[PDB]
Amino acid sequence: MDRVLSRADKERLLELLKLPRQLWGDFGRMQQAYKQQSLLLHPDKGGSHALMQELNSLWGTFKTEVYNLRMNLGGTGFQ
Repeated sequence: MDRVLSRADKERLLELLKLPRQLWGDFGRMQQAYKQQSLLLHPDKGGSHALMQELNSLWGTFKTEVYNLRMNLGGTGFQ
């Protein structure tokens, strides 16, 4: 099915990543924040499951585009 998050969803991913929306785009930074946030949200590290699953999804689909974001380095592209 069509799995695409909106501003509200992708923005929610940032809140849990402790990574501002100003630097939104640097895979290295976001992933760095996702890991540190994934280890603290891990069940064995005191955390909820409904949260870790929501982040993995918001970051997954997100990532689906991430693999493609590494190709976009301009803006124009009407075809």
